[PDB]
Amino acid sequence: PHDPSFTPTQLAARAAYLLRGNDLGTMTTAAPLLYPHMWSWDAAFVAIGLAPLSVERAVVELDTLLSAQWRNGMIPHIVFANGVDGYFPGPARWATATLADNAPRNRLTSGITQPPVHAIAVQRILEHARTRGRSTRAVAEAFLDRRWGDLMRWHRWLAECRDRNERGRITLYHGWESGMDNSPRWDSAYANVVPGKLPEYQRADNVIITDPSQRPSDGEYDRYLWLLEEMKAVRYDDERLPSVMSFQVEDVFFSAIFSVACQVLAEIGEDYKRPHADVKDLYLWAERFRAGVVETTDQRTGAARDFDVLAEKWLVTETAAQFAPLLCGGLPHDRERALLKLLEGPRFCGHPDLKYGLIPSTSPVSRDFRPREYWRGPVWPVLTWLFSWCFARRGWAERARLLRQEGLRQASDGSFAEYYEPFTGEPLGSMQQSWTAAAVLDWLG
Amino acid sequence: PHDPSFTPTQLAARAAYLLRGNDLGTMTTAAPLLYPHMWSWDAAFVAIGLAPLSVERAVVELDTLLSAQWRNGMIPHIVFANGVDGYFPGPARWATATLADNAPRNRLTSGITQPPVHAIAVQRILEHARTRGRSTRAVAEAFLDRRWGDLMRWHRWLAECRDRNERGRITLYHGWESGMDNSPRWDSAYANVVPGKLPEYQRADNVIITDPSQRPSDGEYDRYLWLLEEMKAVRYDDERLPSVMSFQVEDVFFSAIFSVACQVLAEIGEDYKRPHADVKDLYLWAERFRAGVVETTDQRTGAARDFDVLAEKWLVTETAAQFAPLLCGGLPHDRERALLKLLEGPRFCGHPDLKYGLIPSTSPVSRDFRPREYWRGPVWPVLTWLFSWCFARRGWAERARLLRQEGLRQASDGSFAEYYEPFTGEPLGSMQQSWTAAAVLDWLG
Amino acid sequence: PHDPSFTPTQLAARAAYLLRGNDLGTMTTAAPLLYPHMWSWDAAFVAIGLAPLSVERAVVELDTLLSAQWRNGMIPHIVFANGVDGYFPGPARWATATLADNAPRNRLTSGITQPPVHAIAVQRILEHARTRGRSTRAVAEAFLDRRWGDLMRWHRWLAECRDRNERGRITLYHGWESGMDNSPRWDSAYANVVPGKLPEYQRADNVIITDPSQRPSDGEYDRYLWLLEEMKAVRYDDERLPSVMSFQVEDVFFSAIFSVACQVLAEIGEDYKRPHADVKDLYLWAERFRAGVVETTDQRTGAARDFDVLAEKWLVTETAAQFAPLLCGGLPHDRERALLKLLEGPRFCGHPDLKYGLIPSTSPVSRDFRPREYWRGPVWPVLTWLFSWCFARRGWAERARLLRQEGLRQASDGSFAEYYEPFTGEPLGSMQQSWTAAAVLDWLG
Amino acid sequence: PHDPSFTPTQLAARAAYLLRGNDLGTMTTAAPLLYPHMWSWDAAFVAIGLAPLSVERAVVELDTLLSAQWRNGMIPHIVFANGVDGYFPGPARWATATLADNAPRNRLTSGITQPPVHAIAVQRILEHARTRGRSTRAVAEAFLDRRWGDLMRWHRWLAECRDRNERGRITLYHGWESGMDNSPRWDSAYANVVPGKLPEYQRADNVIITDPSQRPSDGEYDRYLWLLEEMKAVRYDDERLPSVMSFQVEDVFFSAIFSVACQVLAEIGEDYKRPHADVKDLYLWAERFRAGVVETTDQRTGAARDFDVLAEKWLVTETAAQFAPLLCGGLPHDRERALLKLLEGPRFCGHPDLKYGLIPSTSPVSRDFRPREYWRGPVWPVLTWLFSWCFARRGWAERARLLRQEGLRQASDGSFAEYYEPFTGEPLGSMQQSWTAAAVLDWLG
Repeated sequence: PHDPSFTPTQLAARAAYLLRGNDLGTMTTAAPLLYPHMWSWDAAFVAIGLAPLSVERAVVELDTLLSAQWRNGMIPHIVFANGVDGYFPGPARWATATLADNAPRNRLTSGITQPPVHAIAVQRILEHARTRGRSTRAVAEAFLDRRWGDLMRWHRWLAECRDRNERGRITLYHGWESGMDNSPRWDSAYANVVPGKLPEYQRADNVIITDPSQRPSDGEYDRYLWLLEEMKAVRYDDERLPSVMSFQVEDVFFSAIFSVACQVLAEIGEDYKRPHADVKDLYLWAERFRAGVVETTDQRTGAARDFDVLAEKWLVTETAAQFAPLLCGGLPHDRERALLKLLEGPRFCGHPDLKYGLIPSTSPVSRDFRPREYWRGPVWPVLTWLFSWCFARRGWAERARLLRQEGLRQASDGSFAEYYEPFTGEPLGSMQQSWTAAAVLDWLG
Repeated sequence: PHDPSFTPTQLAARAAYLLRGNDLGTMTTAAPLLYPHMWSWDAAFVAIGLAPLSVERAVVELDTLLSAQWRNGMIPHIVFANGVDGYFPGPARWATATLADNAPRNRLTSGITQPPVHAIAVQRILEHARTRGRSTRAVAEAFLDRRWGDLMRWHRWLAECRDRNERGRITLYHGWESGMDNSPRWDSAYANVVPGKLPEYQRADNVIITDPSQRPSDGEYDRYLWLLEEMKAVRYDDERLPSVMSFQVEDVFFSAIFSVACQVLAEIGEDYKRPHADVKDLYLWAERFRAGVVETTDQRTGAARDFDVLAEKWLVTETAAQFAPLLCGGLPHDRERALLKLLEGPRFCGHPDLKYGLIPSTSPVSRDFRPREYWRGPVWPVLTWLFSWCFARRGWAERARLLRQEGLRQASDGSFAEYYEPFTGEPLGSMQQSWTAAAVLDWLG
Repeated sequence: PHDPSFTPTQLAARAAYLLRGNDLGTMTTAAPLLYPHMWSWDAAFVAIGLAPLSVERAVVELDTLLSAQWRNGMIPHIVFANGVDGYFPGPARWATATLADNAPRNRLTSGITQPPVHAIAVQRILEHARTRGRSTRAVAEAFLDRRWGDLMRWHRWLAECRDRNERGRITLYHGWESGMDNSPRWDSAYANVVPGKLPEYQRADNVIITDPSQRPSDGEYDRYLWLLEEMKAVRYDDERLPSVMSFQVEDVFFSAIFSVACQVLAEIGEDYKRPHADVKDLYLWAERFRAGVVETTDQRTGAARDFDVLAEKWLVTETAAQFAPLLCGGLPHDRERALLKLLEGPRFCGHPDLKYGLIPSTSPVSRDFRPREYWRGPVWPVLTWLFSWCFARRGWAERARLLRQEGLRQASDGSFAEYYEPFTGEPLGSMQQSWTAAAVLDWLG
Repeated sequence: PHDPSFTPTQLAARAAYLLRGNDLGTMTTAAPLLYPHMWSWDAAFVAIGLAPLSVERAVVELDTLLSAQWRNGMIPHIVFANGVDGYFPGPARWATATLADNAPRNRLTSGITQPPVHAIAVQRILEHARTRGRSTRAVAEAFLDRRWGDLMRWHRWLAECRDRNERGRITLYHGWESGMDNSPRWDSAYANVVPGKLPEYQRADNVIITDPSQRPSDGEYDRYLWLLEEMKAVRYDDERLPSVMSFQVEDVFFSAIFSVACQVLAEIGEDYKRPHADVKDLYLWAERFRAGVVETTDQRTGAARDFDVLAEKWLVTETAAQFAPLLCGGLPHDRERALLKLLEGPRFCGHPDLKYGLIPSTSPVSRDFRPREYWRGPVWPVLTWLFSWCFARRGWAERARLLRQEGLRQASDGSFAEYYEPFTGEPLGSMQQSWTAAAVLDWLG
């Protein structure tokens, strides 16, 4: 009672206990009840969390996700578990099995995508496997043999179909594809989404998380579900989405993640003697999306802007996505120093009221800030992990260390919360969130 | 490859991952394949290993075991999982559901018992729960309310039915009840077991562990299975076993564990205001079995002897069971110093060829020693844990620390082996043995 | 900023750095400025803290202390550093070199004693040395050869000269001898000390600790210095002190430490083949002082009382010394359970306002409690260490572990404070106190 | 006995204990007896090791070194301790106090230089200080105010006086200036050093390290001492050395360290608002020396070569200095991949007989390899630390982590050896070497 925190070994043990408890067999749910299916960028982080425990099972997680990849290369953001209820929109609402020519056979999936963090998970699996000896290296190398082509098709689909004009930024047709559902980034684009006759429905998410301050509103869900109707009406056809979708944004954070993932996968390709044409393409996309991210940036602070394709307007908001260029590099030296000063100062990690020195999803000084409300304020362990790993890859060893130290202190309550209140540290969202346990497992070493 | 060992956090994580992987829902198998059911003293150690992870689930493990308790108080040594094959002798061979008047309804179990380590697990659960706050203490205290009477009936059955002459030692009717199946302790008693017409059978254990040097022989299994026929013939009736069983031994290690468990449970009873008559009975049995253990001891070395009830002979062997009096106390000061010198010297932990400073199941200098063969030599993590915990309770803080340190070094390969070769450290028996993971989880803290 | 605490490795490093920094060469000061000499109790703890760093230097610390032993066996509580001032009363005020027939040659010392924790340090040195191999064992064994007789003379002087009536309690002639200078324990005895013509003096301690709330009062110092005058008047003659001293108390905490120390030293004597007559005397004294401690205890609560020899009155106070019997054993079962309830309850470790679950030097509910004032309330790491070590020796592994855990949490600020405010955790007294660093070093392992 | 290794907390404690024990007051000796003075490179590492213990004392170490800076900016490689003998060549042999116009007043020093690792120490001090709060930041900032000009003069002297032709490489006039005294790197240049009438001398180093296999030969010492005679003949005059010195080499490893140090110091200059002209000069030198290092490299393997200025010949050897470009960056992508293959392959860290996955000072497959002989083969913790820190700065987090992990495993014997035998792990050179303790302290965090 005097201190409810766990020791590092207790916390590592509890994190692994959680991850195995969320394992259905060949896929791990993103949470026990709120997200009782496989999500795409959660599955990448689950593979990272499993890599210290079982390289074999980490590989199985990515194999299961890639078995659900669409014919055109798209990795969908949900792979539904057989016979599992409690989540809306479920398979019947997406109707991809009926409508989508490119949907997989004998997997049920959603019809939209999510960020390409998967190459980062492959790198972590390979790094663990190389420390474990010959039969474990064999498992990881066989996975590359089996799935290199699928990973290439995934990156190629993003580069060719969501960057049709070769601008070096990824277009999204749903805010859910950003992974930051209700981020202030998307409010002005969502204001221009006007539902027609929306088939009636009842939410499931707020039966599980009943505190309305922690989840998006009914009005937001109506817009989320209407965008599904627009996609269904064109049978999820990539060629038709630009003509019909009421939501078309370039997501600069997704773009920077893609730049990093292309560079990571290219290095893997060189190391494991994959086809040279693939490696060349990966390095070309890495630089294209780095340049595309940098082109969005504020001339004074270096902050990255999203772009509303329909309104033809830069989207200026004060969220963690502004720090996209720190992930992929490319800023002039002087502007990157400015951007780091913004990150470390009183609008973000240096805000005086924060319990931990961590990055809030929205700046506490922004008028959009809401300290409990999903992506409008709370501190997300998954983002702490991504920033710390990317910062270490920039060579910023001490910055990465500080994020990991603060992230472990926050996570030491053992709640493995989805997100945390930035001022009080109260755990929010789902407890026992898989990618929060995965962050801890990767950090503790 | 240069060092295949895991860090403490990696090892804690892997141990917890294992324990959750062996969880069928409400019972944890003793191993994945070799022991694919609940065993009684493994279940106690599983509860100890779960206590740092989930006090609720640790309590469930003991509830499941106690739901299989026999009408007369006996906790049987196996609770079979529904529909699970691969282990022999299974429920059909025991026939307790058909034959045994005292067997439980709607659980399938074996018809023999195992050591009463369960009170130790209850103590560890209570100690964890008191560090975790009010609702967790409530869970552990509700378990006491629900199961105190069952635990008393278990201890009472041992004291009244397996110590009918109030000698302060527990009589066994099968070597499997000692937990040390093929220990040299039992060879001379087993030589006086002569099977009649033994119904034919085929072993399952050595389909999984195929190296014949690691498991008991066919001849030993024939005697193990014949004792079952003798029990079935009298329908497992406690009153008839002395008249018919070809194997009747007083087990001094089981007796010392019972002395400790009675003292532990009595202290729990005082702390949680259980009935005074129960606490009195528990302290009386604690002293009775302490005295019964001491009465067996060698006048020079203090080593404890088992007793063959049929032959009316002391059984003098050089195994770890000799150190029974160190667990429960009671030796005169000079003889306990002698016994510690035997433990620490070249016949046991001080043997010059041992890889780790740990207690071999049989002395390496004994003619009975076999370095691979189950209880005839190998080092068992479960015994390391029991000795270390009991030594700490004696006040021997440094001795307990040394066993824990050496036990963690041995376990750092992450195999969670059932037992280890004493000279090479090669993992033997089943890998991913639940009570080895539980030892590690309890130690690492 | 966000977390001013140190990691275990940083804290262990800083603790060792401190201890080496307070080393004058062959003696370690108790603190850098407040206590710029060798104190007897502190030197034993310093040796414990040095044992994980250098067995050789740990031995040197005890050799230096024992080289200052008086001719009659008394270990004096201060061994002054050559040429060092800044402490009062210094050697000119004691005048033991000119007056005390039993004072050592070529060392300046005080003329009173302090608790015999030294045997505990010898045990910790031996335990470390046995893990370090042959050459290091040889160092520790040579120390035993060289100093066993001096240790016997120390224990024999306490037993024969400070327990002249064989009551099994140690008589003190100065509250400084208790180690707890201004403890409420001694108030009613000090109330009967009426100074005569007291040679003038200026305090030095409160030039260093200037906050008057943290140190004894001027009136208290006048009594401390008056007792020195009474001892000087009879030339520190043991046979004359009972006739002249205005302060004569039996210290039950000192008595319990002596019981423990005799038992510890007797076990060392058996293990290292010291003379049987010495070992027998040590076991006799251990039992005599265990019994003397038990004789002081309240028959309901077990709380131990001091005794005012002049007033022939039990001293009933609410301080940590009440728990003396927990250190040495001997209480009836029911009485010890009651005393443990008192320790863990709302008058001591369970008090709801304490920052840490640690033992305050005076109960916060006592009218005598002062949260800043030396031994009248603050939490002392040296006592946390002594209780935790003695509790582990009793077999109370979890109680010992909780004290160590809370003590490390309190110490993680790296101040190595002499004592801490019980509610706020503010560091008080001298910073960089050697026995606080020593406790941390021994704990972290 | 069974495991002579220390735990992380024990090792950190012992490392700090060592560093304080080698402290003379305001300077730390490089080792207790072999190197009983302040060395320049070692003093930077000592400051790194002191930074987690005391930012104030870490600053003092660099202040003492910089107080011995020559008038022209040169930091000499030895600052002698007052009155200390036991080292040769001592100050009487150098005669810099009488001959060297640029030598400092009130400090005795050598007359040659050593690598500019000092900026790296300043960065580590600042990083620690920023985690410690206001008063500690003020200490580190006051040091920057006081010493920024001296650090600039040090870098400017290297850039202008040891790179007179603006080739981006540092010229050495003594192999002692490289830090790698008997490296195979310098053999062909030393072969052209023919001593004249050399004033007689007796070595002191091999009175302390008596094993001749671990130290340079007598013939090598004659060349080392002859070079001193040549420098003394021209009164250590910078402008005259090119005309007279028989040894003139461009040291690519020293050059790469200088590039890194300039970049590090430039970033500090920006963060702490130092003059823009200084920051610009630092970035210019960082690029100049990065380019000079790259110009030495094999166009297939990336391996860096030294250059013999007198012979006008690239020096092709198989030592750890070949990996200079990995420290500073600048290689084309394909060439750096080749150089990393060389580092990780069977000629260096991948050699199958190495006990640890660490960088030997000379390749074990080189005909020059000698496994015991100083820089001709052994593994040096100081280099492990420098490579791991520079690798982390490159963004190679896992490579840096593997070096730290293996370095800690090697160091866990607690010898703090100067270097280790690459196959057996035997500690060699001086024990209690300060920069080995410093590496351990920085690593353990």
